[PDB]
Amino acid sequence: MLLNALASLGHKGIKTLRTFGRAGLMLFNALVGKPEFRKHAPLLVRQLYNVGVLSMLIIVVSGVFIGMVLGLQGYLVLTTYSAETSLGMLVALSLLRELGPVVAALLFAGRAGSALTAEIGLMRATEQLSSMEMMAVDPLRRVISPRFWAGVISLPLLTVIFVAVGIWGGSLVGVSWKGIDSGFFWSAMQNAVDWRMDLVNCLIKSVVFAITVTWISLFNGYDAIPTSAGISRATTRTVVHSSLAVLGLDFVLTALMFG
Amino acid sequence: MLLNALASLGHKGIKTLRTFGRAGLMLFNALVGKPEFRKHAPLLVRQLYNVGVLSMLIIVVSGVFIGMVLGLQGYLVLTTYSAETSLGMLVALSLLRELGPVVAALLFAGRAGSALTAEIGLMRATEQLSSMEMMAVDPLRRVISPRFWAGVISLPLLTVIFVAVGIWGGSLVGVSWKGIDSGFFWSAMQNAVDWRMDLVNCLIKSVVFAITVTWISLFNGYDAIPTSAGISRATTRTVVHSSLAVLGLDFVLTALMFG
Amino acid sequence: MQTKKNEIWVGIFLLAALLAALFVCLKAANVTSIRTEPTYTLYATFDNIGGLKARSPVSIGGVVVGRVADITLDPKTYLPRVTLEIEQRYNHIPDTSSLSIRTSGLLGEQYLALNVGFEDPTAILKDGDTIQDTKSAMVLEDLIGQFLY
Amino acid sequence: MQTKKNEIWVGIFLLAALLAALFVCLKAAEPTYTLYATFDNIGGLKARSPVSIGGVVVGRVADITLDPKTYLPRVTLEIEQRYNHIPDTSSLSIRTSGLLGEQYLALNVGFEDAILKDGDTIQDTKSAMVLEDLIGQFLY
Amino acid sequence: MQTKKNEIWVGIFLLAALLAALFVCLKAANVTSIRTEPYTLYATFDNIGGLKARSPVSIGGVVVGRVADITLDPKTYLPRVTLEIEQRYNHIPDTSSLSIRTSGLLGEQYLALNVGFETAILKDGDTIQDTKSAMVLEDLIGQFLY
Amino acid sequence: MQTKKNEIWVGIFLLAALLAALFVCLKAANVTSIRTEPTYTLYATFDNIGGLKARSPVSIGGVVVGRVADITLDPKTYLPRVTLEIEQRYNHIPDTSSLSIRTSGLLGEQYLALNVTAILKDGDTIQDTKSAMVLEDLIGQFLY
Amino acid sequence: GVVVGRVADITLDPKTYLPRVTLEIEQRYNHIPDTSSLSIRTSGLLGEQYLALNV
Repeated sequence: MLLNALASLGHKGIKTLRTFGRAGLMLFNALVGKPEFRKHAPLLVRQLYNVGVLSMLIIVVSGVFIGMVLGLQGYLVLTTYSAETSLGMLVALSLLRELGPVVAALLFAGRAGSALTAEIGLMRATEQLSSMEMMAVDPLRRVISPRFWAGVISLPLLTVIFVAVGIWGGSLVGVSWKGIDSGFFWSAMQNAVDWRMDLVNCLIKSVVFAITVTWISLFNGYDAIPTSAGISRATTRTVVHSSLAVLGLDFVLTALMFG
Repeated sequence: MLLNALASLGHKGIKTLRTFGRAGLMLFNALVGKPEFRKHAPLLVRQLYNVGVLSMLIIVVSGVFIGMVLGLQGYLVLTTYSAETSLGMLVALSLLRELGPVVAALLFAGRAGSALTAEIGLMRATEQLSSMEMMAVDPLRRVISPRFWAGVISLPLLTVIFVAVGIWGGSLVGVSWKGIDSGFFWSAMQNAVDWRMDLVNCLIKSVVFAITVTWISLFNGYDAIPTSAGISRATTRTVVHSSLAVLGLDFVLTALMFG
Repeated sequence: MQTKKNEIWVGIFLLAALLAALFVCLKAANVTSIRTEPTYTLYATFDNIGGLKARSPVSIGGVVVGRVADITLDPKTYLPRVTLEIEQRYNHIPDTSSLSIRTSGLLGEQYLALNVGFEDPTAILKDGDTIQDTKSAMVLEDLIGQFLY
Repeated sequence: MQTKKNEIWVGIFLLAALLAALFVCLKAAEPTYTLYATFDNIGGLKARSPVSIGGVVVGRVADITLDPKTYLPRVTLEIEQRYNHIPDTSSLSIRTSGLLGEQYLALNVGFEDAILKDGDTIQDTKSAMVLEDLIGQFLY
Repeated sequence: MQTKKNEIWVGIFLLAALLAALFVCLKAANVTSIRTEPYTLYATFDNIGGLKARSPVSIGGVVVGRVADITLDPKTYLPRVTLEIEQRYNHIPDTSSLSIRTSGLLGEQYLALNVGFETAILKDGDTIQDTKSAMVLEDLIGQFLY
Repeated sequence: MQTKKNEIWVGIFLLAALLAALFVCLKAANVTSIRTEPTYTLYATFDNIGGLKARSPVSIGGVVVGRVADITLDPKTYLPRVTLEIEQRYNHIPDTSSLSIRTSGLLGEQYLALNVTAILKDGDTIQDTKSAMVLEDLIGQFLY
Repeated sequence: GVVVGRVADITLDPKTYLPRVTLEIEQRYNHIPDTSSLSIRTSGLLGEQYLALNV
């Protein structure tokens, strides 16, 4: 035993407070500071190609692959029910309430979230962040600050592309061989869709799912051992932490504004 | 424009054929050799600890959260037809058809699939596979053959834990929070009395999605640039290629088993 | 560092998300105007609402002309009072009307169906007019026992 | 900036804000009186059933009991204390919401000529419509 | 020491969160926390319909027991069911007409008992003879038309 | 390798996957026995099978004893013939028995109900009984 | 039983309140007599209906 049993558990609690204490201190210095507007204007466009444009290929090709499986499995469960006209309340309602900012955030941490951690880790082994301190400029405002604002405005923008292609992907597998018309599928979809219910509430949960993903990708890229094994250890660490921050916050965001 | 536009396509057409050429040749020279059962008997338990045991801290603790959001979002949508009887129907049917071997495949390739690429790629940076090739021991049988078999039999063993954490994870909202214990909840769960549906087809999709993940996880780690940037580049491209291999093949595996 | 290539793909990405917003608001959603045109509240009493819930659409002749904001209960007469929302385009509702709550299909929701009446050569409806010619809803517990008896 | 001196207080302040977003948000996102009514056959009624007078939901049902001397089902409903002056000559007349929905308790208004306080027992109940012996009377 | 002073103070505080949140996961979902099942009955019908295993039996609308298994008779080909009634309710008369009722319009059924006036008490080992078979949808359409 | 903690956690993961299989397959899916199936095939000729599909359960008095393996159609008389299976544990059926294709309520699947010249063996033929009812038969006989 | 056109919109009358339902057909079918009557038939159990011509 009882005296030596706390020697392995009590020491981990001290390093846990130092881990989360350095993430909030790094984000406070990267945002609150000098309002660099004209200087950070070409930096936001450069950090939008590898985050918004290069990660746009995976979500587009998976948007048609998330509606053609959901729309095909949803047809067999509604068999012998005379409810074939109510397909819009299953392929478009579950892609906006349950799916949407959950599946696209898991693909954001693999393509854009994983590459953002390895980009700062490769510059830390070559000591490129330490060379910014010798040039009398802030390293947290030049290499961290344009990368945080470029990820918080891209994932709500990439969520709408995941929904609209997935809605059209459900219509692609819908009228393909079933014989249904294009008037019954777009009839039940207009019901229970209005302001501050499903379209706005999907955008509310999307920006919360964009801060918590990009916070881990910038912290583990800044807190890593500059060697060949420290970059690869922090690269796979952000995928596990974002999988528990997106799915772990799904139970919290469902209790508020059901639907 | 007939010769200048097709000049750049020839450089990206031959290398794409050589990409799958070394991927199929590496897996072919790993199992057609001599069969040893006692030599890889301590080596298989060592690789099973990294792939299968260390991946239990992501699938189990998040599988309850996916089972929890299927009960909250599956209750308000059926308030006019069946709010208690069909509560356990959409939870057990969705997790055993398309949420089982697909959603857990993104968590398996994020921890046990992304780190498997960086493990093989780290040996080629510090010249560990080249030193083993200089002896009389086959380098494609010590780091490939026990590591491929430790990922094929791991994902069906991890899917049932993801299923059992999803059915029991949906039971906290069934027997509690204004619900019935076992009268109307568990009585509508055994509607699939056939052993072919949701038991064989769930196990078939878990084996197919396990070979296609561990193949790309052992291909990017074996074919990488021996530097600090080549290991982090193959780790990012592993998660992108595995996510399209479990979503693009999900529509293929559903069209012949659910249609 | 090339500003001639990165600035083009940003506008492609911005128009890919702008066209995706017009696909979920015009094809998936049936909202076009964000105006704030008000309406007048009409009071009406009943005896049994059945399965009437909040935000139920009200129609007069089959076309939806409004909805229901909320429903209250009278603490003195113990009767349910249902509020209505009618647009101010044209009403022409006399005092000889008949309100009847109906349903759509067999497993659908409940809606209020306003039936117009005739006039003799009866006044004009104003804000807060109440009538007593309201039809109550029917359930399955009353029509089955009356069929055998 | 400084280890073991300043990094502890930021981690405590961050944990005080992260747990505050899961306490008042996740968790939690009434003086009533009880009644009694001994029935004979209800059917498939469960707990937490809505009780309505006129159609609007005003109360719920806590639990259902069963006496060991008569074996009659007794429903212990709960209504609000704001509504009173209920006559004793009015039955419950349990019906079903919609046509294919679940069962729910009701209470129709009656005529006046007392005040039912807490602990009152309804002496006039009504049986439910069960399909077992209802369709057999039309043929046999 | 310096690192040993904070090793024991916050170490109990992490065990304070481990001692907490364990009464909310080991919740009570059945009666098996104290006693699972403290009598076995026997009833023989003619056609049970779509009756399956683990079917709840009800007395007037409240659930009182389950059905363990259904065994066919090897002499007359009649289904024989069993009941699991608790010891809290035992004074049931033998004149109860045991009939099989339906539950909804899906295809599932449930057994229903009826209480009344009285004889002999029904205990373990006895078989009730006042049974009634279930109805099917294909029998009344031939009797009403013909 | 310290061979102290590595060999234990593999056995815990191999044991946790074994109890998770009994929570799904053994508890809420089926019985999952050895399934030797010592049954025998019969032959029955009907007129209109209605909505009989593959692996359709057949019951005697409500208790299912087997399923339907495959259904064929002869090109001579053009009559549907179902090949049902009855296990060896229950072999006391007479020759005067009649089958009835009934429904489980109004939305369930159509199943065969066999209600009650010594016994039947492999190669016998049950006599022609009544077939299932359709919506055109109920609406046609009620008016005409 | 074969679909030929759709309903564009639903209009109302400010004087007599008669809902005029408009509908468009392609130029493949034009020989329609004046004795044809419209009929509102139900399709499904949700509550939505569809128009049916009776030539």
